Amino acid sequence: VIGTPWQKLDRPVSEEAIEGMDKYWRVTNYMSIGQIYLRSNPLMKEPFTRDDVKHRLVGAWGTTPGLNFLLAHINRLIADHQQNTVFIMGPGHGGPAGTSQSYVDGTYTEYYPNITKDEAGLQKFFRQFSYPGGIPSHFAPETPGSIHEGGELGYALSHAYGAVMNNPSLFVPCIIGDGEAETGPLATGWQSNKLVNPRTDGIVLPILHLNGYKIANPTILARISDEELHDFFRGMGYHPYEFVAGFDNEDHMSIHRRFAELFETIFDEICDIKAAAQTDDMTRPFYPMLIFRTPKGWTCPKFIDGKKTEGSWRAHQVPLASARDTEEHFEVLKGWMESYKPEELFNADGSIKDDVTAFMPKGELRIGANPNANGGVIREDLKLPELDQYEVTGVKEYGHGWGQVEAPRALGAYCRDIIKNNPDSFRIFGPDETASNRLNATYEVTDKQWDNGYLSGLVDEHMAVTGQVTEQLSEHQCEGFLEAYLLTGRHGIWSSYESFVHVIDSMLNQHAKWLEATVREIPWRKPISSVNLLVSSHVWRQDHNGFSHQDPGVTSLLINKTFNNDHVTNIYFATDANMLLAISEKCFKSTNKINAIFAGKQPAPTWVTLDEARAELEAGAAEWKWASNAENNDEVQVVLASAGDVPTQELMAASDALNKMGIKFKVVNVVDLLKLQSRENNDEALTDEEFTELFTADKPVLFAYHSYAQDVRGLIYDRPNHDNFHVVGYKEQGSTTTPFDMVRVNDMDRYALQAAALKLIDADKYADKIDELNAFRKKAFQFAVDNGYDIPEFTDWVYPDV
Amino acid sequence: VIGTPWQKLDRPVSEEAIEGMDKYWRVTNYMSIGQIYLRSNPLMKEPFTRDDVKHRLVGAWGTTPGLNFLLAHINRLIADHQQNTVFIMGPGHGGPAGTSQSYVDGTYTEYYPNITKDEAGLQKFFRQFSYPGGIPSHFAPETPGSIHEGGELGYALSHAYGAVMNNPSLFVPCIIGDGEAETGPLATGWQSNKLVNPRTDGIVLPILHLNGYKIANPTILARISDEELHDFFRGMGYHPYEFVAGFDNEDHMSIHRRFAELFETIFDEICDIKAAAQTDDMTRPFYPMLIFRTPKGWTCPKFIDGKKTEGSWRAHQVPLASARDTEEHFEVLKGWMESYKPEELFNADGSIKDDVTAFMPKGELRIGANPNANGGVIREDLKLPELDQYEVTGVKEYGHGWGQVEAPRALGAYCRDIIKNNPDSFRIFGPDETASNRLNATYEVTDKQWDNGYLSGLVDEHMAVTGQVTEQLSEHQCEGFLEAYLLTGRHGIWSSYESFVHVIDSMLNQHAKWLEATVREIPWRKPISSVNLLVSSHVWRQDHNGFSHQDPGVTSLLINKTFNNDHVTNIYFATDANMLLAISEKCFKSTNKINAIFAGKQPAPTWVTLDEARAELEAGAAEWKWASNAENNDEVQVVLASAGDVPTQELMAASDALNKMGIKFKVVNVVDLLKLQSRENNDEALTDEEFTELFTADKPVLFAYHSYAQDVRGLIYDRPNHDNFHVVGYKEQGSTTTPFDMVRVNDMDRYALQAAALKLIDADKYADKIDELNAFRKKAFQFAVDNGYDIPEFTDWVYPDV
Ligand SMILES: CC1=C(CCOP(=O)(O)OP(=O)(O)O)S[C@@H]2Nc3nc(C)ncc3CN12
Ligand SMILES: CC1=C(CCOP(=O)(O)OP(=O)(O)O)S[C@@H]2Nc3nc(C)ncc3CN12
Ligand SMILES: [Mg+2]
Ligand SMILES: [Mg+2]
Ligand code: NA
Repeated sequence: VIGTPWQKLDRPVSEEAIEGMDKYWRVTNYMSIGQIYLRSNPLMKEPFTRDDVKHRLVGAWGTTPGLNFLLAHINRLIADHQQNTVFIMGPGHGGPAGTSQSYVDGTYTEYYPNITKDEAGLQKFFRQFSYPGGIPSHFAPETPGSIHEGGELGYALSHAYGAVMNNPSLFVPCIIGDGEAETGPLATGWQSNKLVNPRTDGIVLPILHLNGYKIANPTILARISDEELHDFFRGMGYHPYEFVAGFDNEDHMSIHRRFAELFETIFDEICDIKAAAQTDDMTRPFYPMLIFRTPKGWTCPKFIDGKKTEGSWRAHQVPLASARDTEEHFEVLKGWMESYKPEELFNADGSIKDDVTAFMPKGELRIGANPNANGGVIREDLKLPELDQYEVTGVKEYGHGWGQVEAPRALGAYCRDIIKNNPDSFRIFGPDETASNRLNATYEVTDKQWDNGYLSGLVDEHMAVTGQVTEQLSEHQCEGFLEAYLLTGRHGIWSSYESFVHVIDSMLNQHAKWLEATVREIPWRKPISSVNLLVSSHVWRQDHNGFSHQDPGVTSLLINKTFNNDHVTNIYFATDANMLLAISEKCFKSTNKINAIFAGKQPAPTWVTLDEARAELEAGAAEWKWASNAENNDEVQVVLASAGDVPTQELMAASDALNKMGIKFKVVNVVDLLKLQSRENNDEALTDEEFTELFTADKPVLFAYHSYAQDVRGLIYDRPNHDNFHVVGYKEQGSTTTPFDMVRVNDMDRYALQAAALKLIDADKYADKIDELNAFRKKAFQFAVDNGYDIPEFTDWVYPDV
Repeated sequence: VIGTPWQKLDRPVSEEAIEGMDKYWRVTNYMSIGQIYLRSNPLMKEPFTRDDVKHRLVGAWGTTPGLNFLLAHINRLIADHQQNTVFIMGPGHGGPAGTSQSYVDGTYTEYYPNITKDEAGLQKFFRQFSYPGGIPSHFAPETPGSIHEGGELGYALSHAYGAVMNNPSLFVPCIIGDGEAETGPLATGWQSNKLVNPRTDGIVLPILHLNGYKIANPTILARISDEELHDFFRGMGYHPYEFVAGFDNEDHMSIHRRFAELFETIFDEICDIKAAAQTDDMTRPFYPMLIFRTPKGWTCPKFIDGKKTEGSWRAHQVPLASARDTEEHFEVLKGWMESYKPEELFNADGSIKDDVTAFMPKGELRIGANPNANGGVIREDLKLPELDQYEVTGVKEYGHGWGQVEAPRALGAYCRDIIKNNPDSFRIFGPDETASNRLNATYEVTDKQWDNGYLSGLVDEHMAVTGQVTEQLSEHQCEGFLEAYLLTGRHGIWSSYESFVHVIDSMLNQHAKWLEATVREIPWRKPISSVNLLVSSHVWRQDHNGFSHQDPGVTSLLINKTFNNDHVTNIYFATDANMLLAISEKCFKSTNKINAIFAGKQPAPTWVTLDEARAELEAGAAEWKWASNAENNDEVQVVLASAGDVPTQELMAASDALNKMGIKFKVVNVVDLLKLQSRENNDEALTDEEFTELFTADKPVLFAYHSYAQDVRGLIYDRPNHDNFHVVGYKEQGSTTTPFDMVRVNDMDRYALQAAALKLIDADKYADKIDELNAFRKKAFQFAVDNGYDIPEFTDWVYPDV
């Protein structure tokens, strides 16, 4: 247990805590300005001149003094209440507030020994911010205390609420920009309070940083009436509190006392809610939220060159753009830095004075030190059930190609038992698709958690105020809740219809960026569990839907995060349920990855046994010798290769026909896509020798790919024999139609694959056969048109091994 | 002018209109069930049996009777008030309500002559829905009345509000699913009422289709208290009205009278607001919105197999999944279809009776016929200013490589004058980035439109309650408002920082899908203006930002919509401002496209004159002969090729050095990326002959690409000499750093490009030179580290022609 969770003080905040908060605010404003502006002379020692100012002034001031003020108060709260706390910096361009917080709390020097608590360390700290060879401008993963960089705005609330799930002792004050709140993902994130339980989860306090402006405009929420703003937050299930300061001549000490009193009222309300939830965990409370209204750039010069800067969008980026080049800007910068009276805040040796930090929390309660902000320190391996009990044994009993299994059902049973063995640290998220994607065996041991109204057992089923599945119709929610659940040390999986994965392409990009930086150069940030995403209801089988819903292209996006041997991104094609089991076990063991797991949920053949799946997954791509009819690679006339359940089924059927014609070939299945890249691009890929062994040195390769052919063409560009691959993929063709028609119109159907193999082998010799196969495709299409279902010869085919 | 906009009735709805609405509701419910279930015998003529039921039951019933009810009432309103109206079907899986609406209003038979108003046309209409060779399951672009297919939920409100901008006579009732409202994009779409003006724009009525459920769960908004739900809509600037029906034994005629009375109250309020706005167009009104609470699947069987179906998520998809296979399901289907009493709704010849449609609107007021729902019928070409006045003449006066122009400033001046010439039909959207991306010359002739609070001219600048620029910090808003502005026949452009384009990858995918279907097989849906997106503040120059903000990967996504010679997607690299002018003119003339226009906003050289830019754009890729030093392709030792402003600058500098060494080369710039694809993949690309002429038959090609090398490798896979291309692109390397460092770490800097050229030519001979160039790169990096700015020899280089 960290600290003493949810304790009230029952005494006023001390005057000494008020004095310390004002010193914190002054010193963190001072050092945030130092980071932006100063390449040397951090204490302004004689002579202090333009030569001390950076040549490239970069970073963001406007949000920063508001964050510094909130961080003083959150620090005071954590210390007084001993409260286990992670904050979220929504406006992550306020990085200098977050580096300052860590430098003050002592974690910065602990993690970065060269940046010492003295004049020399302070000079280094100022120069390195947003500087070549230095540190980022945003609240990046290399900053102690961050689980959210906040460069791409919108995810602050989903990360806050995912952090508190199954984390009943954790408090997350979530600082949200008022520009940020105009984003879609932020706007829906407020609604998460219907999906958490006040007894079994922790508590988020949203704090709207209502500073009136974004970069070049006021914000929507800052200019609507007070009555609408309060109605809005009350309508989303919060009790809104509002603080206003900095717009008149109120002295700063008065402001601190008034805020501390308010923040104690609010925290008391949170403690009452946590106490009450021990007895009534079914009534959803109105959680407090805070409207924090202060002038953007607070405490900077009110006017610069005749233009209003404090209290304006003009304070957003870097005021005094001429601070190095003109004596006029320089003198303004000088008076601004001096207004914080740094001579009272630092000792002559440049260390921050003891009376600046005596109010601060200590040890693992520090923001920079709490292990929830470095969740791989808390993470334990899952207790995984044995895989063999889930195996589809039909392949071993009856033959390759057996049965009509819906592949994700096996992963559902596996997930069910993972939750049973790990009952508060593995969650399933889904955008109203968990049952649709066949993972609902999990409901045998837990419920979908819903903390909103119930009506009747005639409609409410597998649903309770606490449980380990969470659904909301928002991919942004599911992805953000999961990412934070992982970043604070837990585990899970979510599922999505494949084309809708693209709604969160940019969140996958941010998490891939977080992982890249981390595996490269942040070794104190320990490994977290992987994002595991079941990508199902795919392009080939969108029975109730249609053309608009056919887009397997997240493959292509994930290919753009496969560099530098980071190994943070995997693309897997689950050929069948036994392969899906073997991929899932590997994903659930893995850390510091995004794993995209492609699987079909439609009834489909099972091709491999579980032992075969384990070996083939490790290699990445495998010959299926039992399906090849060639003696060796020299006797091969064509390599039949596929990735994805549906291209594999069609390729297999083509192989059966090609065999019956006397054509010699081998069959190769590809599961771990990026293992096709060359070793130069991927030091864990197939060597050239292993790749030639599979694909031959010089025979044609027909490659039936689940997604856009582009992906495979680009990946194998420097591979031996790549000129001989003919890659058939989805090509933006389809409608709402039968299964045969969907493959037919992308030349993916067995008949067209058989034809393409023949064309690659001898187009002249097989001209007539190719015509007949293309006419069979029309006849099968006409059959579907006339009769309402596909031709039996197509649907009823079973591989001859069965 | 269409109809008589914003007129009140001042009399009760007639009883005859009530009778007609109930008949409409009954006949559209009946035909929606016919579309889902019946392959023949649409009037249930003796014998009606299981053999008439479809073999594959696909589609969505739950939303549909609620849409059918609203469409009866919206139709009655349009007819009585003569009101110019487009609706949005948020729950676009309710396609059968939308096809039914068009069949009833007569547009369906007008657009599709084979689907006649009689028993034979009705049989065809039922069979074709979601059927091979037939029509989509959703409200697709092939349905008269659709501007929004609603398969990927979330964009209903942004499309509604973009439809009404500059459209003061248009009314848009926007039907929003209650599941849909849990999405991010929908949640922020409510806030659009702060960005429209009640005098110069039209009016959206949001109607929340609060049917209590999504696919397998209740919805958040349906289970919160009434008091929170109303506070929520009042807090977002609406006057909420609520209707509840279908949960008790109230007779349907009573329900229609009560709704018609309510909808007249609401429309009266909208007319009052429109009248008042003629005098006070500065006060933002509280626009009505409607909470419509009715049982999901309303009028279907209450229980099926002992399970509650009406009023449940169980009604979402297809009830009676056994209707063809069991007599038990069949008898339930039969009694359900009969409950609507089709014998009163159709004549013996199968035509819909006259008394079913006498209340309906006629002519261009019909939902299916209104030209706002087929905006290419209304669209006129822009009155474009002459391009030559914007030209950067420095190239002609002083030489190739001249000056320090910020390229988008020229497009800003061009846009300024387009707005001047087209003052109510060309809009600019931006996510708080219009000024940042340098398009703010537009503010010389218009303002950012903001219909929310003002404070002071010290902060409010270039901002008014009416204007042709709209900004909100949401890419989903900017993209959705623009798409609808185009779909209703107007024009525009938006700009985004490049990495944030990925927030709306999936909206680009939906609009590309809409365009693909349309150019292929919907010739009555006339061409609309293109989506034009200025992609700027790119990967190479993110001065205040950092690693997290470096992702030019929308290229790769757009490559997945380049099929079938649809020609709906363009990727352009603006080499400089004159090229940006020539690309922009082409984009602003073009129709039925998405145009991604890549340009740097940092000060940069200008390479080509405007005449050169016009020719080179047309070809797609061009030798720059004035920069090549080789006599002919046989004397070329390496082809220096680039796409993007920054790779071009670095390649050019490399060319200067290579020339000074005595190396023979040619320079080729690539603007229209997809013109690199082969003719087999793109019938408008360079022929093989033109491609070899540029890139040689067999010399090495060093290709410096703005984005991920993967894209170019895949595109040129079947091109002559492709094995000799070495593509250098962004490779996930960077930090917050100087301009030289960002190119350096992706091997994109001039020194590394010069080295790579030497390596391709003779790695042994040039081993030492390559070492020296790689050491210069370290020295330049160390200089940046020590000094705070890049080495003068890097920054001060100008191409020798200047
Ligand atoms: C407009 C924009 C920003 C303004 C945010 O203003 P605010 O939130 O009120 O913060 P503050 O405390 O400074 O006043 S930072 C941002 N990061 C972004 N993210 C996305 C998703 N799209 C665009 C940008 C561009 N950038
Ligand atoms: C859950 C989901 C749907 C339920 C929508 O329920 P509702 O809106 O209450 O409609 P109704 O009137 O039927 O009750 S349709 C949908 N389309 C989707 N779009 C996206 C962005 N992600 C997932 C899906 C999956 N699909
Ligand atoms: Mg702000
Ligand atoms: Mg619903
Ligand atoms: Na090749």
